[PDB]
Amino acid sequence: MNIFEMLRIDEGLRLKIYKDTEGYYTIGIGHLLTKSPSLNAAKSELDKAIGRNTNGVITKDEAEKLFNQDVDAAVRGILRNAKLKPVYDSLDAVRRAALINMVFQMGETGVAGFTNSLRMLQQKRWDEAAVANLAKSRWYNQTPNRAKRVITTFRTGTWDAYK
Repeated sequence: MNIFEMLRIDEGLRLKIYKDTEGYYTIGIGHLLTKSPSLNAAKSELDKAIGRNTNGVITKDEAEKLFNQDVDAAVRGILRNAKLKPVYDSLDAVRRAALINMVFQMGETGVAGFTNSLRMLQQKRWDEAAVANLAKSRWYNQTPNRAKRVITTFRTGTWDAYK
């Protein structure tokens, strides 16, 4: 188990341009191409990124490279975030993966409003309240399992919820 695996489980790995939950072009492991309603824009974007004429189709090898960059991008951004940076600083490799996963699914901003609840999943004092609070989220509501698996990781620091 690693973050690549975890996100394939959670977000899935698609080798053809697809629309996301908001009707945007995406490829691979949630890699958004463009906000443009236009398919050709999406393909220009994709070829520039891939460095070849892909015609909307990429390899498992190219998706993973994309994915790595995006992960490094999220890290950079996490570290630039007043609120997040610290939490992050703290976390072990597994728990970091859980956060990065949230960031992926909701962004630096979606995830900065949980800081606290996040902080507490880890404190025996507040941990049960933290969870409760997280379950009242839309986030959990829309994607219950993913959320459930994310939280248990965070709480446990293991990958058990992924096997």
